[PDB]
Amino acid sequence: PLESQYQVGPLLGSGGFGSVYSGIRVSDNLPVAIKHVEKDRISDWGELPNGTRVPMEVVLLKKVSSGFSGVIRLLDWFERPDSFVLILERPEPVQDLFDFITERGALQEELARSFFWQVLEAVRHCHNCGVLHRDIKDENILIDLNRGELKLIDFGSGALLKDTVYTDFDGTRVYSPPEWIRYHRYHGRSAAVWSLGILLYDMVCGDIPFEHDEEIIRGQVFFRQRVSSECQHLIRWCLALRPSDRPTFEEIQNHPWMQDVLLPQETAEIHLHS
Ligand SMILES: OCc1nc2ccccc2[nH]1
Ligand SMILES: [Cl-]
Repeated sequence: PLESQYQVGPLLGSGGFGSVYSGIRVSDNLPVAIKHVEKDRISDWGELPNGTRVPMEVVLLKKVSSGFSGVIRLLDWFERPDSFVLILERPEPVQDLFDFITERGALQEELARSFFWQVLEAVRHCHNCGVLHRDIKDENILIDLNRGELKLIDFGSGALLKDTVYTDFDGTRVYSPPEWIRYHRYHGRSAAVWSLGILLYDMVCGDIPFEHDEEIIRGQVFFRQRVSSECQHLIRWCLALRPSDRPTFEEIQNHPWMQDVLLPQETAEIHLHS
């Protein structure tokens, strides 16, 4: 019974993902996020071992549930006549990466390296659990400000990870690869690497590199801020036009720019004021 279990606070945000409210679990005063998604707005539907029909987002979240703090944890969910309600963990204080970059501008490379590394660990965890996120971007990354820890949110555009071709997509166009733009065809990991290149450019430059299809297709990267040669190299590698020319996750984390990463707590202390 959702009403007696949770105390609802103010709206945190709304959009393609639904409507998300601040909340508190009444039993232990635990901070939570209460996310409502209309059934009519749900694109595709998933399984669950017991065989009840839930949104794919519920399927994906349960598959990535663990002690690992790099991905948002699904605590509970309810079905209503016209909607599903998802109870998610809530770090406090928290800020999404989009608001963070909007406020601070382009990030120092040490900060970007720490953030980007944690994103890579989170995305590797998802793939490991058979989940493809499909909407990696600044707005879908939360910063636990006290701990310096990032969390992937909004799995509502995701899919079970497969090795065959995807011919469907409903994530964010400006983070989508040229093979999707040109052919409506992409493979999971190499498309994820593309979005990671877009994200990394966004962190160090303070905005995304491409706005229009023609720019995505052309793949020419211009740096508008001063960015180190090693960071530029990594970005341009992730944003290779041919999917098979893109780095693996392993090649990204072994890249010279990625070495000597700060611990999350170190990151909080130096860059988040902690
Ligand atoms: O899907 C938007 C969303 N905002 C959140 C805030 C805290 C925790 C989880 C959240 N999910
Ligand atoms: Cl979420």
